Amino acid sequence: KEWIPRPPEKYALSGHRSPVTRVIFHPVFSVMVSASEDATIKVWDYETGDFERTLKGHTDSVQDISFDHSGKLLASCSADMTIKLWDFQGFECIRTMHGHDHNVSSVSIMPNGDHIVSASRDKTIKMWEVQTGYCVKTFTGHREWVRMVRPNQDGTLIASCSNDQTVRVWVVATKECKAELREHRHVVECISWAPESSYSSISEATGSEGPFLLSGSRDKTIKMWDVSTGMCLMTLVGHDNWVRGVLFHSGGKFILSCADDKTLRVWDYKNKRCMKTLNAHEHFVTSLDFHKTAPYVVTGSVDQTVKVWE
Amino acid sequence: KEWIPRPPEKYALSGHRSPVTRVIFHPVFSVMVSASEDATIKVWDYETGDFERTLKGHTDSVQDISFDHSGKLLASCSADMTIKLWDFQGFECIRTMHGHDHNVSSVSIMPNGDHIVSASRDKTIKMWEVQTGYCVKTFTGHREWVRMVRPNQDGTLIASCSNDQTVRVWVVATKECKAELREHRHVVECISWAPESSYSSISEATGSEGPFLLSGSRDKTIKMWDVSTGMCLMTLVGHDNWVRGVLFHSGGKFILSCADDKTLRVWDYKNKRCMKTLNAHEHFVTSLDFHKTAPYVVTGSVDQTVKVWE
Amino acid sequence: SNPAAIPHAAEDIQGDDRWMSQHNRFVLDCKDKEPDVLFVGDSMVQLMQQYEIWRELFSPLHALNFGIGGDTTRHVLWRLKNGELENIKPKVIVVWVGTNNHENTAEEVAGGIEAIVQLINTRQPQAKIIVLGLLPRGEKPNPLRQKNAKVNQLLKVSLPKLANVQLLDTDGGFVHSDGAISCHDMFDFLHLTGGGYAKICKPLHELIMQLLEETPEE
Amino acid sequence: SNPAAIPHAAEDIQGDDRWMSQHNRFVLDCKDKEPDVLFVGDSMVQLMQQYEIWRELFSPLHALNFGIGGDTTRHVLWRLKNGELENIKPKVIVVWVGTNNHENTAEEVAGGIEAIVQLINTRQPQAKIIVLGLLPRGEKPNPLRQKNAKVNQLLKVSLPKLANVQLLDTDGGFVHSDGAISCHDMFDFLHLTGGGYAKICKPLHELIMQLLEETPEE
Repeated sequence: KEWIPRPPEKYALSGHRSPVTRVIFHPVFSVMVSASEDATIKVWDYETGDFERTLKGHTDSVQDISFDHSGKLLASCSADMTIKLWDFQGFECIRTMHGHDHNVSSVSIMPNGDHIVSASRDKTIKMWEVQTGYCVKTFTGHREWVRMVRPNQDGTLIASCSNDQTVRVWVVATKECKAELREHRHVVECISWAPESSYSSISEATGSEGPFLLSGSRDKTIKMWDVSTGMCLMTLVGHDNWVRGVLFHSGGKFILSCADDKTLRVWDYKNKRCMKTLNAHEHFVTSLDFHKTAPYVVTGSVDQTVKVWE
Repeated sequence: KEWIPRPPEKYALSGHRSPVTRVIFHPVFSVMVSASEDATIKVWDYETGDFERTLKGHTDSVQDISFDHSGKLLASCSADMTIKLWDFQGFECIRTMHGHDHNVSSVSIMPNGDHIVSASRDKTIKMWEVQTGYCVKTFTGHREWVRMVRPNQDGTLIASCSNDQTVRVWVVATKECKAELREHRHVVECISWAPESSYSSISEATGSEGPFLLSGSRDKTIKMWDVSTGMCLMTLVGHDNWVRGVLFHSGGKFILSCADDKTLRVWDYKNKRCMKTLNAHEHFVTSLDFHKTAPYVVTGSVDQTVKVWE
Repeated sequence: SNPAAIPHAAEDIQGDDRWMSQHNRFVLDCKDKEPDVLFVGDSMVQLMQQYEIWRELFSPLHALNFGIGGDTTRHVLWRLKNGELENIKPKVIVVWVGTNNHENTAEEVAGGIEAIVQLINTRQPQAKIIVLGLLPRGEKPNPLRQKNAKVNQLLKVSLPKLANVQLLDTDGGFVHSDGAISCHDMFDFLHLTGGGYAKICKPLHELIMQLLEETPEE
Repeated sequence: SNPAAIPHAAEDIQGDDRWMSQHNRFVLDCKDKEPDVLFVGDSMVQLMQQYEIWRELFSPLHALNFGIGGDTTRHVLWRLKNGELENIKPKVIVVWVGTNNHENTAEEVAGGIEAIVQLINTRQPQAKIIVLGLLPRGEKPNPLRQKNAKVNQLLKVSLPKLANVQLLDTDGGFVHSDGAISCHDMFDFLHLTGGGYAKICKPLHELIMQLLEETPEE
C-alpha cells in the first residue's frame, strides 16, 4: 500500500490572523485541526476546506494540540500557562489546568486516555489527570526550556526535548530516566517515535549477536536514535535552517521533515538520501503531520496558512 | 540571408539615472548610442558593452537622437527646446539650435547631410541648416503636439506624427502636404518608412490595373499606409498598451515593434499574424533599433536599461 | 470661513527643504508627462507607490502619484492651487487626504476634502474623481477612529452633490471583532503593509478601470 | 549631562496612542520569541521590513525588528531601558538611529548613539553590535547632510573603543557628482526605496553573516 507524499498544494486554507503553530489530523472524522498565535484553535475539512468551527478561550498563544484516542477530547497548550481540555461534541472547554510557571509549549494525551503530559519553559514536564484536572507528577530534569513531550506507543515511556541540546527518555511510572541523548550541537525542537517498521534496523543492524526516536534540531540535523544503547545511529544531513518537524511515514519507508528553510523534506533513510523537496511556504514551515490512513499531509507556517498536500 | 530576432537578452547595460528615451545604432562602428531623461547621451559597445563615453550638455531631457550618414555628426533633442549638434571625432558639441517654444520630441538628420528636421509641442516642424544652425522652414499643420518626424529614403518627403491622432506626409521643398492620414483612434507615437521590400504589396495588391509608411499609436494598433492613395492597408492588432516603436526588418519579411506593455513584438505581415513575443523589460519599452547589417537589436526602457538582443 | 479649507504651504522647520523639493518634482512632472490617472494626497497615497502592487496595477494605467507624507487638506490644497493641476488632463483623479488633520473637527476636514474636490473639477472639468475614505487607525479603539468615521459619514452625504465625484469607502477587515487592528495590516497602526494595500487597491483598481472604460477620446 | 542621551518616552499628542502600542508589541515579542539578530532604531530600520528584501535576507536569520518611525536617540534609549532587551539573547544587534535628532548638535547625537551602545553591551554582553551610519538626505546639499556626516566622523573615532561594536558607514551612490540625491533612491529624499535598501542591505547582510559565522553555541 505504497504512498504519494508530493505534488503542488491542493488546498491552501487562510483564516488565522497569525503564525500557525501545530497541525493535527482527527483520528476518525475527515477533519483536521490547527493552532496559532491567534490564540485560536481552528477546524477544517481537509477533503473540502471549510472554516468549520473556531475554538476560542486562550489568552496568549496556542502552541500544541493533541487528540485523545477516541477523537472526542482535544487538549491544547498556550503561553497563558494553561492547558485547556476541549469537548468535540463540538464546543465547550471542559477544564483549564494550571501549574506551569511559564510558556507551555507541548501537550499530549496519553494512550489510556486518562492522563495528559505537558512541557514548559518551566524546565518542567507535568502529568495531569484528565477527569480531575489534577497535576499528578512533575519531572525535574533539563537545565533549560523543554520544547516537546511524546508518549511511547505502549504509554510506558516519555520523550522530552529541550534547549540544553538534549533528548530525555523518562519512565512514566518511576520518573527515572533511562536515557539522556547528548550528541546534538544546538537546541532540539522535535521528537517522534518509530512505529510498525522496526525493520529499519537493516540500514544499521550489526554490532554482535529495541525502541527508536528521531530528533530535529537547530543544527539543521535530524538524528535517529535508540534509547537502549544511547548511541545515535543516523544523522540526516539536511537543508538550510532550524528543523521544525519530524515524522515517520505511515509505514517506515520515509521520514518527513519541515523546517525554517521554507520547505518540506521527504527523506529516504532507505540509505541516507533525501529523496524529494518541496518549497511549501513563504515563511518558516512550523509543523506538519501525516495521516495514518488517507492520502493527505498538512503543513502550517508563519505566513499564516495551512497547506494541504496529496 | 534570413534573421534571428529573439533569445533571452544577451547584454543588459545599466548606467543612466532615468528612463531611456531612444536607442540608436551607429552606421559604421560597432557601437550604439542611447538618450535619456538624464539628460545625457551615452555610448556603448554592443559587441562587448562598455560605458565608452558620456555626452553631457543639455538642461532637461534628451528625447531623440539621429546620426548623419557618415556617422560623424549626431543630433540630439531635448526638453530644453534645444537641438545640439555633436562631433563624433568623439566629444565636443558644435552648435546649439534655438527655435521651438516648447519640448522638442524628435530630430533627424536628412540624407544629404546638410539639414536637420525637428518636431515639437510647438505643433511645429522646423528645418535647420547643419552648418549655419539657421532655421530655414517651419511647417505649420496639426492642431496638437508633434511627436515624430522622418525623412523619406529619397530625402524628398517628410512624415509627421501627432496628438491630433494624425499622420502627415509633407513635401520638403514646397511645404505642401500630400497626405493627411486620419483613421487612428488615439494619439500616434511612431513612424517608419518601408524600404527594400515594396514586394509587401502581395498581401494587399488588387484594386484595378508606391510609397509606404507605418504609424504606431496609443491605439495599441500599428497601421500600414500607402500614401499615393492614402488608404490604410493593414492594421496589425496586437499587444496591450501604447505603441512606442515601429520598424521594418532589413529585408521586409517582418516588422518589429515595441510598446508600453513591457514588450517587443515581431510582426509577420505575411498573414497579419504576430509571429513572436519577447517580454523585454520590467517597465515600458521606449524605443528599439535594428541593425541594417549585423545581427542585433537594441532596446531602451523606463527601467533605465539598454538591452542588446541577438 | 473654515480653516481646513484655506490653502497653505508647509513651512520647512528641519532644514533640508524636503517638502518643496517634492512639490517641485511634481510640477516638473506636470510640465512634460501626460497621465490618464492621478493620485493626490498624503502618506497613504505616497506609500502606495513603494509596494509591488503599484507596478502591477496602476503603473500600466499611466498614473502619477502626487503624494506627500504628513500633508493635510490645507497643504494638498495649496499644492493643487500652485500648479500640480496644469497641462495634464487625467481621465481619473484619486483623492486621499484627511487622516493627518489633527487640529480640525471632522466637520472641518470634510469641508477640506470638499474644497479640494471643488478645485479639481474647476481646473479639470473632464476628470472623474474618486475620494478614498479615511481608514481606521490605532491598535485599540480611540477618538481618531471616531473622527475619520464621521468624515466618511459626511462625505457619503455631501459628495453625491458636486459634479463627477464618488467616495470609495473601502473596508477590508482592518478592525476585527475585538476591535483591534493587526500590525500585519498596519505595521504601525496607521500606514498599510503590502498586504493592507492589496485590500485597498483591488477594489480601487476595479473601479478606476470601470471609469476609464467609460470614455477614451481625450 | 548631554540631552540626547537622557532616556525619554515620546508623549502621544495625537490621540491614538500608537507609539506605546508598538513598544508594547515589542516587549510582548521579547517575552516569547528568541532571535539571533535584533534591529533597533528609527524609521530607517522600521521601513526595511516592508520591502521584499527583508523576507529575502534577514527573515531566515531569525531577526526581530524593533524600529519606530521618527524615534530619536532619547526614545530608543527609553525603549531599550524599559524592557526591549530582556529575555532575548541575540547574537547580533543592529542599531540605526540619529537622523531624526534635529534639536541636537552632531556631537550630542554621537553621544546618544554611544550611550545606546553602552546600554546594549551592558544588558547584552554576548552580542556583537553593528551601528549603521547616518545617511545623507535632502535633494540638494544642506546643513543636515553635514550634521549626519559629522556624526559618522565622531563614531568612526569613538566606537573602536567600547566593546563589541563597529560602525558600518555604507555608501551607495546616494549623492551623485552634482550633489543631488535621486528620488529613485530616496522617494522623499530621506526614506529609502526598494532599490535604496538593496544598496544598504547587501553589505549589511554580508557583515552580519560574517559575525554569525564567528560563534554558534548560545
